[PDB]
Amino acid sequence: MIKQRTLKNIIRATGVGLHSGEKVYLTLKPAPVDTGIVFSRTDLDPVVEIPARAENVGETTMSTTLVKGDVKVDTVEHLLSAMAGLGIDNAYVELSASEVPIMDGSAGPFVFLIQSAGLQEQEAAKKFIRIKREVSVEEGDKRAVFVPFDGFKVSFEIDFDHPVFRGRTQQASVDFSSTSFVKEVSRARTFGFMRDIEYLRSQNLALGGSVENAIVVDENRVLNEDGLRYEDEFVKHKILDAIGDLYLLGNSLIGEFRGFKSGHALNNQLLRTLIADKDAWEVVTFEDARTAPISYMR
Ligand SMILES: Nc1ccc(C#CC#Cc2ccc(C(=O)N[C@@H](Cc3cnc[nH]3)C(=O)NO)cc2)cc1
Ligand SMILES: [Zn+2]
Ligand SMILES: [Zn+2]
Ligand SMILES: [Zn+2]
Repeated sequence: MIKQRTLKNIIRATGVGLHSGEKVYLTLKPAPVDTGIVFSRTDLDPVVEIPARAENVGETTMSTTLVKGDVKVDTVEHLLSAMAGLGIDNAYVELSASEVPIMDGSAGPFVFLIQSAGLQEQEAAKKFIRIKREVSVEEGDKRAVFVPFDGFKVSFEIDFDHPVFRGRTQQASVDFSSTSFVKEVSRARTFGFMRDIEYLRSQNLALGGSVENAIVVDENRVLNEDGLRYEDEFVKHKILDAIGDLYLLGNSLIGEFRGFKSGHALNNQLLRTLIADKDAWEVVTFEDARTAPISYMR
């Protein structure tokens, strides 16, 4: 059978919050079967735990934020993307502050931490959510869709008209049958438009942001000296973001996500909308791994 997995060891890193600029301690820990991913604010007294589930998502304007009452964990998407890509079912994530460290702006440092901690197979069947019927949400010209697919695929299109984006592909469709999340998606850095970053900074926001953790573009050029890690790094990051947001379903997906200029808000709306309609999905397991359309071989 395809088994659930967790980490073999506890592992740690430090960084700064993108929004807050606040130095933060991060800890990843193994967790028992059927735990899912659980975030814990260890700085608070008492310690506050927030399961990484769609129903716990609060604000989604800049990043995906988990909330429990007045307590938040901000910017969970890049870490969750790594958890999803490596097929980690169960883990505890401890934080000393209200935001996951931005690290290098991608999911790479988290893939690094997870792989370094080691992967532990557990004695329980891994559960998958299979899309049975196409479900969509939109807001204006933005659209997010789940489509049935015998495997796992993420497609995305962005549509920027700024000169800096002219001629760029602005589209990608990744079938993970033959694409490596680690090698071809995970290291895609977040990006920001200079005008927007200036506005945030003017309000004392985005304090942790720098060219060392984000691709910065003005109307016309990429400001980063070294260019891009992937030729299509911008759309690859949108795909990364979607994979992280999608993992709030609590299980790996058998199906396709299609995004069109979509963001965390639409992503979460899509999740809640899917979850609510029981005719559009089912939970499946695989007693024989070679019968599965998906593989988390390592
Ligand atoms: N000298 C100097 C100093 C500081 C800086 C800087 C900076 C920065 C930044 C920044 C802020 C917000 C975002 C963000 O919203 N990115 C989105 C996705 C997204 C949404 N809209 C655009 N992108 C995202 O990846 N969410 O997961 C990303 C980056 C630059 C130069
Ligand atoms: Zn423009
Ligand atoms: Zn992102
Ligand atoms: Zn909703």
